Amino acid sequence: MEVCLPNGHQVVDLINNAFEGRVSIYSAQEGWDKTISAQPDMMVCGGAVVCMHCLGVVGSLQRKLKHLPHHRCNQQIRHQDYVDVQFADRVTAHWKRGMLSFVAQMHEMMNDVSPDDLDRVRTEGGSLVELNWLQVDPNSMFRSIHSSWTDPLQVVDDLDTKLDQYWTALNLMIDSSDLIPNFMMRDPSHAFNGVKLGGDARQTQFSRTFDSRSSLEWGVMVYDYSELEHDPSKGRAYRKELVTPARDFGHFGLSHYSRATTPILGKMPAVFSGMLTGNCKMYPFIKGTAKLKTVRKLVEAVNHAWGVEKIRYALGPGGMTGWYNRTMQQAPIVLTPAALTMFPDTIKFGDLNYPVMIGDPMILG
Amino acid sequence: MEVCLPNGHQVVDLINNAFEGRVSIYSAQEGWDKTISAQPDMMVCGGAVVCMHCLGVVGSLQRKLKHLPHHRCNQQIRHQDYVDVQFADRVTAHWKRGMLSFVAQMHEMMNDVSPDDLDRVRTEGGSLVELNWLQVDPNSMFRSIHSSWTDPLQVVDDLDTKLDQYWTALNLMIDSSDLIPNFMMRDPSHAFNGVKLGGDARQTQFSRTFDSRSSLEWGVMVYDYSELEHDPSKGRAYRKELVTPARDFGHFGLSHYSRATTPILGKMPAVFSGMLTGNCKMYPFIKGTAKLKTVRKLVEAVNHAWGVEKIRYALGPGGMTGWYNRTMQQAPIVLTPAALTMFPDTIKFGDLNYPVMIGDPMILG
Amino acid sequence: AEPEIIASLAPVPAPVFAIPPKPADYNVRTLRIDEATWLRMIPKSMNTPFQIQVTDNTGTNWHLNLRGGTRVVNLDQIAPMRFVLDLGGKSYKETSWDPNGKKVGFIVFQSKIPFELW
Amino acid sequence: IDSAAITPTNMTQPDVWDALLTMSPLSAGEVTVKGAVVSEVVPADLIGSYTPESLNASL
Repeated sequence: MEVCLPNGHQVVDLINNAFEGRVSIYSAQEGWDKTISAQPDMMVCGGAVVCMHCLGVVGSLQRKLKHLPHHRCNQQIRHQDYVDVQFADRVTAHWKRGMLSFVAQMHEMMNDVSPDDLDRVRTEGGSLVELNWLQVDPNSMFRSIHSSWTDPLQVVDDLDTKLDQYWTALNLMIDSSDLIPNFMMRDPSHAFNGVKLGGDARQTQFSRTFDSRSSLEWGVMVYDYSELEHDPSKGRAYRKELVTPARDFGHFGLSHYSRATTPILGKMPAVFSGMLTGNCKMYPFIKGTAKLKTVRKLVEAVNHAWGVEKIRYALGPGGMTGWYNRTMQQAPIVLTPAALTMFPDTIKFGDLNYPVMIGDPMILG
Repeated sequence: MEVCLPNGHQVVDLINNAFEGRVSIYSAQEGWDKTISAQPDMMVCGGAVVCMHCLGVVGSLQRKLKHLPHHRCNQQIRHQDYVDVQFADRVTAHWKRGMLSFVAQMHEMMNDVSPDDLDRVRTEGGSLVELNWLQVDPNSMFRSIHSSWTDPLQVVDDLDTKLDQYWTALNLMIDSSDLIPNFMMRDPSHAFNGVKLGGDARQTQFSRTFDSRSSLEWGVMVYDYSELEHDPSKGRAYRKELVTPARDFGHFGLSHYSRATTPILGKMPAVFSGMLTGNCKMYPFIKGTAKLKTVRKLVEAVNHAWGVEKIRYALGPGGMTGWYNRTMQQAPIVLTPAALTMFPDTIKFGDLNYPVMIGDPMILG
Repeated sequence: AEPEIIASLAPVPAPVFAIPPKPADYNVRTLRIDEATWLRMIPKSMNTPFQIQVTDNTGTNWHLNLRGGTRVVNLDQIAPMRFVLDLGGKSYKETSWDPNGKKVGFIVFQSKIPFELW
Repeated sequence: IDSAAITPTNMTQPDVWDALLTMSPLSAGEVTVKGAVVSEVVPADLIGSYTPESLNASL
């Protein structure tokens, strides 16, 4: 059976799925399950099942298949062509698991205190709960040197549901008692450039993407409130007037602005949507151009594997190179989720003032 | 001249017109005037004029018809099949006339211009408005055994405009002076089941519909609000805190919940549409499933007298019996107007505190 | 166009009568249940919506909400058919719902219980 | 559809069926009447048995 190439928006959707952590990969051994990484055989993009050895479209989501369909194949695409996409999606999933565990820790420690002392600390405005960062995800791939990106994924069901519940609970307890955790941050564009760093923090560098050649093993980069506690310019009522997130982010139950965090795990911040959006999904803070840069190597293998007429008729005007350039121009809009641009224009308590340290995440009045 | 059956939605429209009280009926000795009862030849349903001897669409609303058009008829449809529909239409017309006469007479009693007595009632309350329950439409068949539904109707011009004017004026005055009339029931589904009854009214049972088998002749049911004036707990302040109708139905100037009635005639409440719907309209409280049952003999007779192919091509899948079952499956939607479900969701005074008995309609304060 | 086929008084088989057809366009909300014989609706009196999970052909779960008024198309008793849904020019915007980034999809249910009893 | 729970308080629409729906047949050998498949048809009885309400809502 003869096959054909997929259209451009399908490739864009494949990249979006990969950087959302949800590319469904079928291998001969484990099937559609991705619990232990295997050699990919097909992937799903734009409602089409594309084989990874010829990139020809075979099957769709409408009809269920359990084996790779019989067809005529090129066998010219290799593993190095899409290994970067595979790495991106797998590490995206790993980071989601790590952040899930960390948020669970934060919420369970929040529940350990009573509301009465919570309001009394709101009057006080000091720290209340502190969690050692050496227990923060001891067996992750960012935290442990003995791990790698080929480890099996932690068995989690309805990860996003738990994320939503714990996130809304933690932020509601924050806005109840004027509290401030150190790890919360107003805008990650400033985290990438414009922030001061501590003596042990200046060694850190940001890759601004999920790159295989980079080093993702590092510590926790919190926004150390030692420097703000060093700033008595705010009285207690004024510490409520400035340090409370609702002074910049707004009241959480009635706002449409996102919240961001410092690079807690893997030197990659996490962005959460507003409540009135509909659900508090988690996204990475990665530019769409860096997203498109993963599949650069695949274009050459495609142009060397297939005839030029098929590429011209399937991909569009100008072929694969033309689609690549047009989508690079259209990167800011197609590859960026709507929650990344939605941030507070004005923040009276800008995060730029004070340095960040590697150490103990804490919650403060 | 060959003829064909009417479609199902035209039949549903016929049933709805019959239970609203207006169906245009053509009789040979009468024409298109339905004041004096006669044997119907043609009826209009959904813009289709149909003969009742063959139940075949013989004309439309566009062209004027003066006699019965000459056509090929099978004459296998008798009068006893649709005598039920004709009965329902005529009884609903009689009952509408009765309700209009009652409302007009009650307003004319309440129209009294006694300003000094009015502000003395405002000062104290009490009951000064009273009409004898033996004077509520004695000439009607509902109060007199002798009168029959074949008697000529009450010749009335523009019943709906007069009924709207009288109802709107009565409600305006009652809400203006904070009076306490005895006509309303917040929930009419309580009347047939769950309401306390007076000593005379314990024996009577309600047929919940209009048909020849049941009894349609009885007295007036009203709330016993005399004991309310005899109850020392009630006060003008308390009557304006809980008992006043505006506490529950909403202010008639801006109310959007429809107003109901007690079983004044025929053991059937009459629902009055709210003013925000654009007009005031009076409907009986028959349930749509009961409204559907009137054409069962008609369905059987059609299945006896017409061919299979014509019935299948006209009524639709499953034949006429299939149409009957399908309309029974969805009766609450198509066979029940919206004004019959716009009763207020929550109430303050309630519907169940004082037993309903055979008494004079009276207004207190 | 054979006049004997179009004016026969006796049954004619479907293939002998058929001709290559043309597409049609509808809007379900504007359609009525009484006239359209291929629609089903949960009665509006329910007022207790429920959330259910369903898996696809690959093995990724999804979440859904059903309530009073939810309409479905009755597939049986119809030849093979092709459906295309076009949602252009609509908002679907609520106080706590933003249409940006939301996923809309078809689902097929196979059950013995009639739809309205759900 | 979502990857998490959809709070019923959040969404009040019953479906997304308020849009345009294009139907195109996929077999030119079968025929329906009033929405149900029929094995045989009688053309003479179709004459004068459809209303516009029953026609615009046909398959």
